[PDB]
Amino acid sequence: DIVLTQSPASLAVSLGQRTTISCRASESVDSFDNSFIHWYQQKPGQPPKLLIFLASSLESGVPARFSGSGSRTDFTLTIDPVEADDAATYYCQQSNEDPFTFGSGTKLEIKRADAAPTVSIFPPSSEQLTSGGASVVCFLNNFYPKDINVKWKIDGSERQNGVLNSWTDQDSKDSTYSMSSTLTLTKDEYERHNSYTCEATHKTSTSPIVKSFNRN
Amino acid sequence: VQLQQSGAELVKPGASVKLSCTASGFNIKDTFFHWVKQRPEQGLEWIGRIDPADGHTKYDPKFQGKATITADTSSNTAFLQLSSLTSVDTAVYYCATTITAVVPTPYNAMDYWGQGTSVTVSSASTTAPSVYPLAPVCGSSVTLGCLVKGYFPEPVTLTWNSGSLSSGVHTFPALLQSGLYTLSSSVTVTSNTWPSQTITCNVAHPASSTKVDKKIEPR
Amino acid sequence: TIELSNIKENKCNGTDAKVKLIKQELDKYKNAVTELQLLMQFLGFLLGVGSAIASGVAVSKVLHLEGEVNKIKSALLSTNKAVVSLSNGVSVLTSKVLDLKNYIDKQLLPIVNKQSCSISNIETVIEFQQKNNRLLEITREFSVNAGVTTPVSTYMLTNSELLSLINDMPITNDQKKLMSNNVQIVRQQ
Amino acid sequence: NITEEFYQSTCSAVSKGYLSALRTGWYTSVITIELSNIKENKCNGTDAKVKLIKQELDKYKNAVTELQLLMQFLGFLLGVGSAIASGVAVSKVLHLEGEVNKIKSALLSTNKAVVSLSNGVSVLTSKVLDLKNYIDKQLLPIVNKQSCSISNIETVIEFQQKNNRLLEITREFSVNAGVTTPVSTYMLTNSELLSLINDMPITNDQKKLMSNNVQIVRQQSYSIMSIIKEEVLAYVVQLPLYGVIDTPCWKLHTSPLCTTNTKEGSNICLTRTDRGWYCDNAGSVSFFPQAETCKVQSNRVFCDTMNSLTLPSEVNLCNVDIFNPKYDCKIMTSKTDVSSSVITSLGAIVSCYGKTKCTASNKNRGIIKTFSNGCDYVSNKGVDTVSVGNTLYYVNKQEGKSLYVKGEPIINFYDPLVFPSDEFDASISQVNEKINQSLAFIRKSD
Ligand SMILES: [Zn+2]
Ligand SMILES: [Zn+2]
Ligand SMILES: [Zn+2]
Repeated sequence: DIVLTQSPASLAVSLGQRTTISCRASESVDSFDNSFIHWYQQKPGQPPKLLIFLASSLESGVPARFSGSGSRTDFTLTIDPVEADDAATYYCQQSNEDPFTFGSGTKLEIKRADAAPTVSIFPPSSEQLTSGGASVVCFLNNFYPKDINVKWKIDGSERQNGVLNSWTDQDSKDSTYSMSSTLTLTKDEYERHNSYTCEATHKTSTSPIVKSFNRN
Repeated sequence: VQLQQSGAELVKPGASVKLSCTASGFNIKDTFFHWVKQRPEQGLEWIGRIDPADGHTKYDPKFQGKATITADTSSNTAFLQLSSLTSVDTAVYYCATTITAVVPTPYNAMDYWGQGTSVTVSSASTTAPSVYPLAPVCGSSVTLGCLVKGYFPEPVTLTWNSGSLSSGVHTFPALLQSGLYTLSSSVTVTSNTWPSQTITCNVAHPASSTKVDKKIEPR
Repeated sequence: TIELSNIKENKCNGTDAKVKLIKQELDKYKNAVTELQLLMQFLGFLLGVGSAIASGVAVSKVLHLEGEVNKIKSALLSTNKAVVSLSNGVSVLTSKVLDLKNYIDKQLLPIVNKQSCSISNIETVIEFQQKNNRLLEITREFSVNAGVTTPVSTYMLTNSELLSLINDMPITNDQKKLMSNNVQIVRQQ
Repeated sequence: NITEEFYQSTCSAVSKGYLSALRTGWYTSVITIELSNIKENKCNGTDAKVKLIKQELDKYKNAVTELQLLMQFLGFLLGVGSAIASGVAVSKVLHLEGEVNKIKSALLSTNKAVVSLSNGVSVLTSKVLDLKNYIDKQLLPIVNKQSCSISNIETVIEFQQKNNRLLEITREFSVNAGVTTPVSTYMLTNSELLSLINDMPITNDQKKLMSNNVQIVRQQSYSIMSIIKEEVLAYVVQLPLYGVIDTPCWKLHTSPLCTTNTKEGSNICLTRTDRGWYCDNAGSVSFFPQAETCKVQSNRVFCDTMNSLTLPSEVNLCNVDIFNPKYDCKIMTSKTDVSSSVITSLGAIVSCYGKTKCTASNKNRGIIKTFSNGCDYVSNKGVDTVSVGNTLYYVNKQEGKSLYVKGEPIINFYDPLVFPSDEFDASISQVNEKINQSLAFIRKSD
C-alpha cells in the first residue's frame, strides 16, 4: 500500500500569516500528467470537507486562500492568509493505486493572545441528591492556551479520586478552549463535608484561579 | 443534494450490522460510492468502493470478509455490512461520492460525505440518562449548566431553549467512567436574562426512548 | 479481453467547439458500451450437420457466470497472457490485447475535471478518438453480425496479435509455420 | 426450458422448448438527410489550415454529385416472393411531384412526422442528419468570419465528423445499387432504430421484443435508395414486423436410417426429409425447411414466413408414429450407406454405417463410447465431442434434459428384394404404392 507521511503532526499559526503542510508519498502517485493527491479539512463532529483535488485544483466553493502544489512524492497544502475558522485537522489522500490511503493528519491550531478562564462552580442538583449521588461540576470557559491544571479540594485537603475532565476542541470563532471538571461523590459522603473548592492553574497568572462554595 | 446515513449502532461482539446511506438530490446510478472508517483518535481507512450501476466492488483486502458493500438503485441507497464484529470495529463509518465534478470517476476525490454512522461494539445493555439542572451557587453575566450522567450508548442530543439559545453555549464531549457515559453543557447569558427569562435544558436519548426537559431554577 | 472504463454521465455545459468534440466522443464511446451490453442479452446432401461455433459458444457461456470475469481480470493484471481454469473445469488461455481504461480514467477524465471540461489542447481530443477508434469498429462488426464474426478481422485481432497467438497454441512447429504463412486463410476459417 | 426426444425408430429428434417470433409482414419508414448544394468556394491559397476546409467541402460536394449519378431438404417446395416489393413500392411514390416538399415541410420543425402520401398511406418520416443547416448556418458563416483561415481548428474536425456519415452512406450505395440488407449503422444508427420501434404501431410486447433484438431486426431489414430532389436525400427503410410471437416451436433433426449388415453393397437406407423448424400459428403449423436460414437467440426463434409452408397440425404425428393414417410422412430412399452425424440442440445423432470408426468423447476422459452400426443418439450431458470417420463434431452445450425413445428401426420392416432404392421426395404411402406395384407385377408373372 502507498504510505502517506504528513508533517508536522501539529502546528500553531497566527492569523493572517501563510503556512504549509507537507504530504510525502511512499511511491509516486502520478499517472501520466496528473498527481492523485487530495486534501481534506475536518472539524470535530463533522465529516471531512474536500479542499483541493488532484494536486492543485481548488474544489468549488472553497476559499481561494487554499492552494495545493507538488508533483511526484512531495506535496504541499498552503493556507494564506490563515483565519480563525481554519483551526481543524487536515488530511491528504491518494487514489492513484488501490487501496486508497490517507495521511495520518496535521492538526492546525490558531495562535491568539493569552486569556484566563471564566470559572463557574456548581453544587449538586436537588434531583441528583435525591438519586443518592452527588456530582460537583466546574466549568472553565474560553481560555488560551490549552494547557491547564485543575485541582479539587474538599475541606481544604486535595482530592483526586473521582475527577473527570473533558476539554472542548478549539472554537472556530474566538480560538479559545473550554473544559469541564466533574468531581463525583456519593450523596452520603458529600453531605459529610462543607468546603468544596476548584483550583485552576493557568499560565495567565502565577496565583491559581479559585472558585468555591460552602454547602448551605 | 444530501447523503443521509443511518443512526448510531450498538452491536454485540460477534454479531453483524448493516449500515445504510440514502442519497437525495441525485441518482446513485450515475456516480461511485466509497466507505471510509475513522476510529476515535485514529486515521481514516478506505474500506472500498462500489459502482451502483452494476454492483462492481473493490475493497482494501484488509477488510475482505469483514466488510461487504452493496447498493440498491431502486431505493437510491448504498449499504455497508460489517460481519463478525470485535472491539477493533468500533469506529465511525462514512459514506462518500463524487458529485461536484464534471465527470464522476472511481479515482476522483470524495467531495460529498455522509454525516457518519457511529458503531459501538459492546456487550453492555442500554441505560437511560439522568438529567440534572445546574443553577449557580445560592456579576454582569451568569453561567448555567446541565449534567447528563450515566447513559449508554452514545449519542445523546442536548439543546437549550429548543435550540433557540445557541450563542454562549459550550457542550463537552462525553466520557466513560465505570462503564457508562457522562456529558455536561454550559450556557452563558447576561445576568439580566436569567432568572428573568425561562431557560430549559432539552436532552434526548434515542436508544432508551427518553426525552426530558429541565428548567434551570435558582436555589 | 479489452480493458474498458465505464464512463458515467458527463456534466459538461457549454457550446465551445472544443467541448462539443469531447462530449461528442464521450457519448460516442458510451453508445458502443451500451450497444455491446445489448449483445450479452453434386453430393452435398450426404454431408451431415455440424454446429460450427458450438465449441466457442460453450466457452462463451461459462463467462456469463457470476464473477468469472474476476478470475480473468486478476490473472491478467500483471501480464497480458495467462491460463485460467473456468468453473466447468476448462483451462483456457486469455489475452489482454488493449488497455483503454488507463488512458480514460487516469489521463483524459482527470484533465476534464481539472479544466472544467474546456480542453486547452485539441491534440488530446484527436488522441482520444484514435484511442477510441478500434473499440468502435469492434462494436460495429459485432452489431451487424449478431455477435458472431467470420472471418476474424484485423480490428478483432491485429496481425501481430494473431501471430503471437499461434506461438502459444498446442501445435507442432509444422502447424505454427503453416498457420503463420497463411494468416489470411486462417482468418477466413 | 428446452427439452429433446430422440426417436430410435425413425432416426430423428425433436427439440421443444422454443418460442416463436415470426416475421409476418413489413413496416416501411422514409428516412431523410437534408443536405445543401454549395456554391463555389473562393478560398484560394494553400495555407495549411485553408487546404483542409477546402478539401473537406470538396469531399462533400463530390459526394452529393456521386449520389446524383447513382440515382439514375424440401427447400424446392417453397415458392418465390419479392423481398423488397413493399419498400420499393413506397420508394416509387416518393418520386411523384411535391412529395419531397411534403416530407420536407413535415420535418421542418421536428425530426419525426407522419405524412399522408398521395396514395393515402401514412408513413413515419425521420430527419436523421441536417447537413443543410449545419453547412449554411454554422460552417460557411465561420469561414466568412475568419476569411477561410480558420483560427479555431475544431470546427473543421466538427465538420469532418458530420460529413463522414454522408461519405459512408454514399460509399455503401455506390457498391449496392441502392438496396442493402442488413441495414448499416451509417444508414440507421442503433439509437435511431430503437427510436423507430417505440413509434411503430405495434404492442409494447412487440416493441420490447424488437428492442431487445435490434441486431436480429437489423439483419432482417432492407435499405432502399429513393431520391435526391431539392435539398433532400431520401431512402426507405423496410423493417420486419413479427405478427406471430410466443407460440410453441420445435425443430426436427433427421439423419439416414440404414440396415446394419457389413457387406459392401446390398444395404438399403431411408431418411426423413421433413427436417427443419416447426411453429404452429393460427390453428396451423408453419414449416421452415431450411433451418440454417432461421436465426436463434436464447430460446426464441426468428423465422420468415416467406420461407415457410403452411401445414395441418397433424404433421406432429410423424414424430410419434410414422405410419399413422392421418398424415403421410415424407421420406427418402437410397442404397448409399454413408456415415455422418447431425448435432442436435441437446446432443448428437450418429448414423454409423459400413466400416466407419464412430466414437463419442469427453474433454477429460477421452473416448467414452464406441458406436455400433446403425442410427443412435447421445446426450450432451456427458459428451463434449463426437467423432465420425475423420470428422470431429463439437456438441452444443445448451442446458436441458433429453430423453431417448427406444424403438425398432423402421428400415427393418422392408425387404431389399422389392425396395425402391431411388426416391427423393416419396412418402410412407408412396413407397407402399411402389412396393405393391412391384410386388404384384413380379409375383404375377411367375
Ligand atoms: Zn443483520
Ligand atoms: Zn496491453
Ligand atoms: Zn465442430
